[PDB]
Amino acid sequence: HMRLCGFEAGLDKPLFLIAGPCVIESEELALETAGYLKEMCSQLNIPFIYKSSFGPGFEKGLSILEKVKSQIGVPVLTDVHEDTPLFEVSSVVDVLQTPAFLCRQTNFIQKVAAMNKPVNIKKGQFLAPWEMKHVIAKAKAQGNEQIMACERGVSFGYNNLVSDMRSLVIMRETGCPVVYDATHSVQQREFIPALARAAVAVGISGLFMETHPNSWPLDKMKQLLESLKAADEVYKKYSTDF
Amino acid sequence: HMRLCGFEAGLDKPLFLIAGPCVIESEELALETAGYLKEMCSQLNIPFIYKSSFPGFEKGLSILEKVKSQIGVPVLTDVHEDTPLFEVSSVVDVLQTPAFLCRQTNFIQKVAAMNKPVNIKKGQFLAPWEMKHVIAKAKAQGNEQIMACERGVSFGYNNLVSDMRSLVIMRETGCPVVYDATHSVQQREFIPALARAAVAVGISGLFMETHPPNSWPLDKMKQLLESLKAADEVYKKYSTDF
Amino acid sequence: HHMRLCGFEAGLDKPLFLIAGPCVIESEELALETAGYLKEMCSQLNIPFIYKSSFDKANRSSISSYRGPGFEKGLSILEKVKSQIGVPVLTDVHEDTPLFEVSSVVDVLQTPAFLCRQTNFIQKVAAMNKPVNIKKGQFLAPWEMKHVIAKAKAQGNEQIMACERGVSFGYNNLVSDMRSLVIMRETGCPVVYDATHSVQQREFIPALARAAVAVGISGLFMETHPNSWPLDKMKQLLESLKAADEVYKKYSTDF
Amino acid sequence: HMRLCGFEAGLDKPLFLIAGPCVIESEELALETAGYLKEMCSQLNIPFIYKSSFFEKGLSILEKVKSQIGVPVLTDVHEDTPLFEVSSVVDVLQTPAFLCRQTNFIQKVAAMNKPVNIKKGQFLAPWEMKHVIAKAKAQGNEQIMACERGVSFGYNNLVSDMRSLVIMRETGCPVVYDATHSVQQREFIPALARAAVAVGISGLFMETHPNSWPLDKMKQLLESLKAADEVYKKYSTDF
Repeated sequence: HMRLCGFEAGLDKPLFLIAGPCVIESEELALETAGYLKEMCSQLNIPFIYKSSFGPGFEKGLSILEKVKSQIGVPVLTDVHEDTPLFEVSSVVDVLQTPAFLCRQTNFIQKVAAMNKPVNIKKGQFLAPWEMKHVIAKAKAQGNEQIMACERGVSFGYNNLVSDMRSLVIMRETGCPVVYDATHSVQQREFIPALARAAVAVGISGLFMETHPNSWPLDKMKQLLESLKAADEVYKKYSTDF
Repeated sequence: HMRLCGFEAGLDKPLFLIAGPCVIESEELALETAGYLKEMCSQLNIPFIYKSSFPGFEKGLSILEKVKSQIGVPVLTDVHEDTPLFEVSSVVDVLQTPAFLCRQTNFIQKVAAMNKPVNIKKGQFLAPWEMKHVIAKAKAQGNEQIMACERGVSFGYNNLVSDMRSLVIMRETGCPVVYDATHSVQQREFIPALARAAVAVGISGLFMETHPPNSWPLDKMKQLLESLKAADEVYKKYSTDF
Repeated sequence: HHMRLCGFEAGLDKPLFLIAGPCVIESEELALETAGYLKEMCSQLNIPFIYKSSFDKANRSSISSYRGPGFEKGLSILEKVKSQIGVPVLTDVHEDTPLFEVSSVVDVLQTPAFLCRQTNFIQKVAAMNKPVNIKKGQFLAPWEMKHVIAKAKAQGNEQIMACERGVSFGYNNLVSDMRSLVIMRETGCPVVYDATHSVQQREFIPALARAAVAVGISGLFMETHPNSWPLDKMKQLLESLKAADEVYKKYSTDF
Repeated sequence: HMRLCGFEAGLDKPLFLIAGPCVIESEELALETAGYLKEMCSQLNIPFIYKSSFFEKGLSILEKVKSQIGVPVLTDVHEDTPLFEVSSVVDVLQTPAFLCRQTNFIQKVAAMNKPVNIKKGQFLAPWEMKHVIAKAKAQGNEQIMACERGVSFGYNNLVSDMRSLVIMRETGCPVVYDATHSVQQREFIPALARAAVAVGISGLFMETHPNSWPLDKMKQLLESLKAADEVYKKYSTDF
């Protein structure tokens, strides 16, 4: 099993949630959302990681994540690009994430992993699941043992992503927790709860979700997570995968 | 809410199972298989329909007739454009149209005109919203016992993907949605995973090929059905779809 | 490998031929007029021609909403086209079609794309010892078409053709993978390109036909009516295809 | 029409060629390959742009290529590439397919006021290039081109939807066809290149090796492509 932000991530461990809005709106709104999500997960005993990307400038957005981390007292995650200053971001956030469109940029992935922080590596929509083993293997090649593989859908014809549930099983061969992006593999909102239930019933380590105060409304998050936690318990009771 | 073979089928009703071997091998094997599935399904409170396809055509019909009478179960089979419907319809309880015929409206209506329940399989070349048109014309003449069966959609060459959104969309037909768990991969390791996913999304019935290639072994059926029944209880508990 | 068909030769190295016509037979008058028009146009371009028409669409419709003549009346109209206009005629056959009746009238049988995996039925069609245009299902990979074609040819029918019509690309979309035109040459049969169904959006019909002809094919299949191509634009299109076909044959390394 | 490295690019203009090795291997090898490709294109009267990708040492070889061989040079740029340094050396910038949806990066590249070959991602629908190109031209760069490289088709397969070559004419830009990556299987490169040329394109993009086409088979292939291009231009009603 893998350690991450003070809790354990794994197929046999309790499901965790990466959630937050897409982009940082206001310090006031970001702190309200982060606190609301923290309490909801606390009332459901779900380990929680806050996420939001940069609207406000890069430096100002970094401060809002600094204030969320310190005032709300939650771990924070954000994306990085090939031109992101890794040391400045790493001195603020707890989890780095590589976007799907960079998943084949091996050396950028290696630069990200070299920061010695947990990395959520998003599978590209142009990738077959078995190809993730090599992407993940290159990320771990210098000792970073905190890599995760994030499923976000695969291209299906034009302007359509399909969630191939086999990918959740195949990517267990990476030796990493598999995270399911429930709000991006739709990119049409009424399918988000259905697909999240499917992924959790198949068996995953964590959920990734965008929330709205292709997003799931904040006032509907607790009911959905309540149904997902019950589905997760059923998977673990009958699991023959561990 | 639809009635079928002495039980009711629906998203809010207990999950039912259509299962059996691909083709009828021997009368001895058919009675053993049908009897085995009957005892297992009865002990798990799962309404059960035995299925098998075409052993000469005349000989196969009596074997299904002997299964129906000796084992005491409803029986299902497919028919083609050249199947003598009255002869087949006078033996079996449920007709099924193969996926490659789903666009042959003239043939679908002839099948539905037998006034038996019909399991209409969606073609791998069909979008889910197209089943509304297939089912509507199938029901146009009063047959209120039509079901929609998902079996996967083409994904590039030599690959089927199970788009779980189809299970939600086809609810708009007003018919039970059946999930073919053994053809959506046609690769055996994913059968339980994909069955768990579909049941968690919410379906009316399961369709499974079982033998003691893309078949599930008979001696592993009960453990699998146990996990699917638990996932089905979780779906109905939190469902907002009924 | 050389193949004869309706009095002419079909092949990657042979002149391009055309299967064309309306989807369904409307009237005897309309079928004879259309067939006669295409016959003169193809003769004046030196393009071997086969007229095609069915009594119902490829996906047969409910009788409660069916527009057209009977199976029997449609068969008679094709006989008069063959006889009055003097052209070879092609039509579809389904699993419930009387093959001997259709075979005694038409020159070329055609199996629809949705039946390509029905080996039993394909073998019965090939047993008629007539030319067969076997359409590739949108759910088939090109290498699977070799097995479909091979089983049809396994007992000596030397007039089998492979017809490409596009493959499923996500929902409600067909893509024309030009690689299949190359792969299916390995069946040892003429490859025919369905230019009006590979889109099933009309703007692309001439473009996709040019592409297929430049890749190298044996024949063209086209739906034309006055995703059908209009009858009064067929000649300009065919003229540009012949120029692209000559260029393909001049530099070809495939034969 | 559009000007590019001293020649005109367009559906109605003669076909041009971007060609070269994937990455700079040797200074010696780059000069030989660029010289070989330059000679071949002259014997066929085909406008030619040399391409290879990389940082300081690789950038230096491409200038010696530009100066010794006397050909225009093209190279890729990434989000962290210093654009001004590369732009002061090469003649044409190229954005890789995986960056096409990074709108702000596309504009930073186009702001160099050099011609730019924007590769369509394998995950993009053709009609989406209209939006990508519009943002690229938004600050006046009238030297943008759209490069087709295939679209994802299931797992581990790229298919060339020839319709995209027609659709992308609506961007108002020359459409370039990548004949050596739309496969990513080597026997199909000439077949697919012929098809794209018969559909009608502005230029060819090709990876060469002394999923690449051998350098000693380039001339026979290009000879057949120029003939197909002439036939397309003779009957074209698209311009």
